[PDB]
Amino acid sequence: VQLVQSGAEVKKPGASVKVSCKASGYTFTNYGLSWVRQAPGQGLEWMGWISANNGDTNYGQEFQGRVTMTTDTSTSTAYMELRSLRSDDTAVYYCARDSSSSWARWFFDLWGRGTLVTVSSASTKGPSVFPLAPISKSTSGGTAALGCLVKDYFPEPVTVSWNSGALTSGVHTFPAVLQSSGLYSLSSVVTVGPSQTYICNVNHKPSNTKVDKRVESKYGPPSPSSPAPAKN
Amino acid sequence: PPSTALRELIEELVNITQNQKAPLCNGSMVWSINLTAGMYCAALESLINVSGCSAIEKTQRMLSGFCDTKIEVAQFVKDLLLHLKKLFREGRFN
Amino acid sequence: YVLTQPPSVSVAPGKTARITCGGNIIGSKLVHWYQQKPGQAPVLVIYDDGDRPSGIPERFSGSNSGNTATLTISRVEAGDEADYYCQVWDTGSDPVVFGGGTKLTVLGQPKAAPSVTLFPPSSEELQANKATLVCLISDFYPGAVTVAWKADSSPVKAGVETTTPSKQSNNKYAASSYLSLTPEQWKSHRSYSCQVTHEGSTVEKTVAPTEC
Repeated sequence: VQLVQSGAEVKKPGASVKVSCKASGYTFTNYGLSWVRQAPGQGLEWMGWISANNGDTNYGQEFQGRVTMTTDTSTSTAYMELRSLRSDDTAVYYCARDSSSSWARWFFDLWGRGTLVTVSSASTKGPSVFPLAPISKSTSGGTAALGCLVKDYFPEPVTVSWNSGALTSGVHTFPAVLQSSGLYSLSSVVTVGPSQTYICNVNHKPSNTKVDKRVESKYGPPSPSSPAPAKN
Repeated sequence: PPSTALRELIEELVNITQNQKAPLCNGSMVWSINLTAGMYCAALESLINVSGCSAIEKTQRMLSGFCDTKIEVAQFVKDLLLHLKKLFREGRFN
Repeated sequence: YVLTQPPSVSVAPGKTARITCGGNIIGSKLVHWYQQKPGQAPVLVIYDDGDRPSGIPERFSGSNSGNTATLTISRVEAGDEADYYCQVWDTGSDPVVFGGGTKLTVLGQPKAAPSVTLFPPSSEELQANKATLVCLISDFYPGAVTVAWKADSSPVKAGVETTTPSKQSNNKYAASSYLSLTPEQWKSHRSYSCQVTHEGSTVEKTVAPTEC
């Protein structure tokens, strides 16, 4: 008994998305389906319900006008179409089994695995790679953090390595943020002892971009008498 | 609306089983019943045997509009509450 | 109809966690509960006030009385760390209502305050007529922070992006926050600050354009 959802979609603002949900292992037309979305790091939001029996629908108040639900009995598949997309419709869209009753809504026992819809005006774009170096001079008894800012790329993903993969300890590559502009940014940081050359290798296949960026500290190994800030 | 009577019954059952309120009927005990739909008569017959109390008086009137072992009135009302909510969901208002 | 959950609950391993769901006469409704781990669909854990689907541990139980429904998890494990959502059907305007979600933290190691490094814009980015501040936050536990940005003591809320804390190799958490500025905005203020609140305590770092 499963619900099988279609793959991740990337859409421009004002476009429409149609997501599919195929039912397996039960009698499709004896139940309904509810659709529930979740914007990244936020809560569940009910979008609406469709009966697989008769195709009756009841949409969430915030989605009335913008959503259409349909079913195809021949293939045991339900469809959810969302129109006039905006940045804030970026979410994982789930289908879930519900009762076929138009009177009462029930618990959701069976869930699809979700379909990510990313809404962005961006075209494919290679990143700009900038060095991250502390403002203050390095101090003994402290670690020094060096990084690379992988800025303004589309779509996911980016691969970051240090010294062609030879440096692996004390490396942390953060997840991407999706900016208001519709482009991603990501950082990768290496923590090291005040002092060897550090090169971040950035790979962005969608744009066929391969960048090597040497990152040096501003002021070198600890020097207490260098005319350079200590406290930022 | 035809779901009003059951809605109000459910709501009364909740009101009288709030944690804040004292243990129902001082822990008087009643015949347990089989909750299987159309059990309103049997529920009234268990409750009408609890003399006095007064906390269950409204529930007794509400059940009237619808009409081998013992358990506490508290447990009886809680089990009945859960059952009625399921009936309400399935659209059984009678 | 409105369901209210606490945003967070913390519990030590082996103790009992209790998550509440408040609503007016919620006792009159059938309450359902979902567990959701990151990157995964919700899983039904309790339905109809207190029933467990097959495959859910008996450590999970549910109660519903008056104005408060409760999900109880006894003998908490690290595998119970998740977001938990309560759900009801209502006969009014929103036929399905979810609670806001409660993050359950299972405290598996001692509390650790975060280390913060605030990077200024690089010379390269400034030459490219752009400025980005990067606030790097690391070695903290538990994995929840609030980031606030300031410019000359005034709060800056626009152009801010913050990542959800990610686990490091040392099993502690790290996060990053970004503030997007223009070069004239950067150069026109005496200082910018990244303020990181972790378990009620604030760590602040500051950069100054004339120095940085």
